[PDB]
Amino acid sequence: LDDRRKLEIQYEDYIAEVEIRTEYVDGKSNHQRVVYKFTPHQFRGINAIDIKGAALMPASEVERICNECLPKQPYMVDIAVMDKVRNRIEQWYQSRGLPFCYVGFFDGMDDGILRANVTEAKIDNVSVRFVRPKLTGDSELEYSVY
Amino acid sequence: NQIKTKKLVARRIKKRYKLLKQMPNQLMYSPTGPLLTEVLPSHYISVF
Amino acid sequence: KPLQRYIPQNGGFTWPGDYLRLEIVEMPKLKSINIKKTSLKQKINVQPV
Repeated sequence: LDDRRKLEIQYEDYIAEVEIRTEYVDGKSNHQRVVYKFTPHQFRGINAIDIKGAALMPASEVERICNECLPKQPYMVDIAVMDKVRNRIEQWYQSRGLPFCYVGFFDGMDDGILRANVTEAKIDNVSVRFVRPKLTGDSELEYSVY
Repeated sequence: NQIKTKKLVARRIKKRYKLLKQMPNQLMYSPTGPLLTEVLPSHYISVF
Repeated sequence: KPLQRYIPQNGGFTWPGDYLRLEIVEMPKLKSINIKKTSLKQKINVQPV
């Protein structure tokens, strides 16, 4: 029970249900075999993967990430492929040094085309605030805004 | 004292805000109570 | 609404054992070969199982 609960909690997104069963190897020996069966969330059909947006990313990485996450079977595809694509894109952008370049969301599910629409960000507004901290023994600093 | 912790665990299990935020597009997460029966008379659809 | 009545009925177009296996239902079929950009001309509707 503890293993089932822990496995369900720690891998909630990918896996829909984990079942643990026990079968006797021999009746008299009382030794048993424990089998874990995992059933993850799936899509009825996914055929191709695409990335839209991401102007800064060169086409070479676009082709590489597309070739990396090709589904083997076009039926009953699990939901891990979109997370893998998102992870790869986020890792590439974070390695490049831009933290705010993130994968927006996914579209094309109606036509069975898993498309990740990357949304970029730019600096818009810059503001300044002037603060002065006081001195007291209250152990909780108070600020005056100027 | 244990009842409040049990309620917190139930809220974690049944109203996980992470899943219901993306439920319609790539998941299925609906609010229901415990399962009361396994079989029903075939003419219950008439209730609807 | 007119009330549905649950009376079993006797065979037609098939022997009582089987059902119509070859009936045509409008749901797209997916090719294993990847199609980069091609609309299915019919959305698969509810995608997740």
